[PDB]
This record gives sequence, structure tokens and C-alpha cells, in this order.
Amino acid sequence: TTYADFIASGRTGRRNAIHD
Amino acid sequence: ESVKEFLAKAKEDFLKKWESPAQNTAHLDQFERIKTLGTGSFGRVMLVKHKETGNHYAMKILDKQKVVKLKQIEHTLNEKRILQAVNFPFLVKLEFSFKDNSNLYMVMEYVPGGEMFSHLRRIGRFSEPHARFYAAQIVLTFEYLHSLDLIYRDLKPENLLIDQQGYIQVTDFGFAKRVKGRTWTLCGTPEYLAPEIILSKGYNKAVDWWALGVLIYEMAAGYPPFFADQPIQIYEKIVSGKVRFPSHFSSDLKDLLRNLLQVDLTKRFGNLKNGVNDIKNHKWFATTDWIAIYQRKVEAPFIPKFKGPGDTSNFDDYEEEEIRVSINEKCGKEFSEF
Ligand SMILES: CCc1c(C(=O)NNC(=O)[C@@H](O)c2cc(F)cc(F)c2)ccc(O)c1C
Repeated sequence: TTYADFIASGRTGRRNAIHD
Repeated sequence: ESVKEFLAKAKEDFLKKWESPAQNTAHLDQFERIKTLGTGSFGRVMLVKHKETGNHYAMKILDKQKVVKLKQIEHTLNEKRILQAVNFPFLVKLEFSFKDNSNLYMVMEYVPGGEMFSHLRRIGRFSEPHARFYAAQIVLTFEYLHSLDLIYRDLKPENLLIDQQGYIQVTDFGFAKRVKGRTWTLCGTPEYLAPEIILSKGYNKAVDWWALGVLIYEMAAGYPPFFADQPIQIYEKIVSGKVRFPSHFSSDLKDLLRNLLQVDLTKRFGNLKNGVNDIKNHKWFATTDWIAIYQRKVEAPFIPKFKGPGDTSNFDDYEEEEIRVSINEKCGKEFSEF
């Protein structure tokens, strides 16, 4: 499921801003 | 329209403060350090207690040398100049600001309820009415900000705090800018970037309306519309011109999101002739009383657990590091107006 694919990704934590 | 007149008076107050900013309104020793609430590459946010009032505040401390290294001088000056001049129910208030030999300090109101981010991830997803309640607050906040010629540029659940009434308080004006024309800085969070930002084009306040589409999708789905393991993969999904919706999304929600997550700038809601009224008058918001939302008269879906004025259970734990103040003034000229 899309939920399962998101939960198994490396981007479920707090997301940093891009500066460059 | 009384919204048009509310905005007229709001711009009058903003312009006076924008033109003559408040500076040096407190000093470090007036505050007692309690705990680290958050960290960043050039600074940290500390829970502090004001000695003269007993009030708790979130003190953002920025290392001037680290701000200079990361080329965030102008962004930091924008952040402070804007914060001291704005006034809106859904914005975290700047209470005091000052600087010393090493750092810049922005003493903000403390919101113990934590970030929407933590509640959203734990619960999975918000119901459409719950999402709608939060989104309506962002709609009113952007209408307010944009009317002052301000672009926010950092919308995400991480930057939305939940107060003790269950209402949003927007934090992090690090990328906020007062601009009348188009602007070009590549800044923001990968999942939330509009295609015109990725493609190095000049852009305007329409990027905030695209970010609202990303926020509403993420609140209602539990995951962002575009996601991957690496940012380039996210960018390729954003620019592709394709979005898939969970089957549980109502037809009204999908219609609103197709109009916000619009790659074409002449077709994006919030950017048309009717402006913000295309969003406010959409079918998905038919149940929203815009004036009651502004007045904080609507019952909030969720009230965070209150366990004291200075309790921190809604925040992760961080290593407690020294706040070093050098005997020599650093980067004086760069931050002269702060
Ligand atoms: C802890 C969350 C928080 C913030 C917050 O942290 N807002 N975020 C920011 O400023 C970020 O820009 C930021 C973060 C950082 F830890 C270092 C930086 F340098 C910048 C502000 C007011 C508050 O009542 C609360 C509870």
C-alpha cells in the first residue's frame, strides 16, 4: 500500500529545509 | 467587504513597525534556561523562564558565525524584521529580541502542545473535517501575510504548533520575505516545493498556495503527495504533472487539490483574478465559517494534554549543550540592524 511504502521510506521523520 | 478593511488597518500597523523595527528589548540574564526544545545547523530553540514575569518562552538562539557560513544573513534579518511587525491569531508571537557577542536571540511564545507533525504521524491521518479546520487557519494566515507583500515559503506540519485551544500557531519565518515582484531563492522543504521553484524560475506567492495543497493532502492522506527516498526523485514526481489520491478522499477534496497542485500558474487557485476567494468559496470549505475560525469560536478537533506551563512531553529530548558567549564581538556589521 502507499501508506506501507511511505512508512518504510527514509523520510517519515522531521524534514530539514534546503538552503542551496 | 470588512475582510478588505480589516486587512487595510492590519497593513497600517505592519508598515509602521516594518519601517521602525524594535531592537534590543531584553537581555540574556533576564531568562532562566530550562531545556533544549529543538536544534538546527545554525541554532537551537530553548524552553526558558522569564525572571520578571514567571512566563515561559521558546528562545531561539542563532550562532552569528554559523548564520554567516550558511549564507543566511539576509534571511535571518528578514525573519526578525517581519516577526516584530506582524500580528495575527495563527502566528507565534515574537516577545523580545536582542543579540550579544556570539548570538542572535528571538524570544517567542512557548506552545507546549508541540508540532502538528508529531500528532499527525502518531494518528496516521486526520479526518476531512479535522484537516479542514487546520487548513482554514492556513488560508486566513496566507491571506493576511500575502496582503502585506510577504511570502512565507516554509509550510509543513513541522512548522505548525498546536496551542492549548487546539488552534494552529505558525512558526519558522526563516524563509519569509517582503517582496512585491518575483523572487528566485531555492529554499523550502523538498516535499513542499512548487514546480517553478525546482525549475529555477522566478516565482511569487503562488508557491505558498501550492504548499497548502501539499499540506491538505498530507493531513488527509497521512503521507505527502510526492515522496521518495532522495530529494531528486521527489522533484521528478513534482514536475511530472501527475498526482494520485487515496480512494477515501471526497470528490470535493480531490477537486480542491487538483486546483492547488496545479503546475500551470494561470490556473492555480489563490493566483487567479478572484485570489484567495476561489479557495474560500470552494465546495470543500462550504461548511467553514471563516469569521468564527478567525475569532477562535469553532470547537477544535483535538486539545493537547496539558501537564503544566513549562512541561515538554510533546517534544523529543536533545543533548544539553553550552551557550557560549565570546569575549569578542562576532559579525557586528552583518547583524547591525538586528
Ligand atoms: C520547538 C518548537 C517551537 C518553535 C520552533 O522551534 N520554531 N522553529 C524555528 O524557529 C526553526 O526556524 C529553527 C529551529 C531550531 F531548533 C533552530 C533554528 F535555527 C531554527 C518556536 C516556538 C515555540 O513555542 C516552539 C514550541
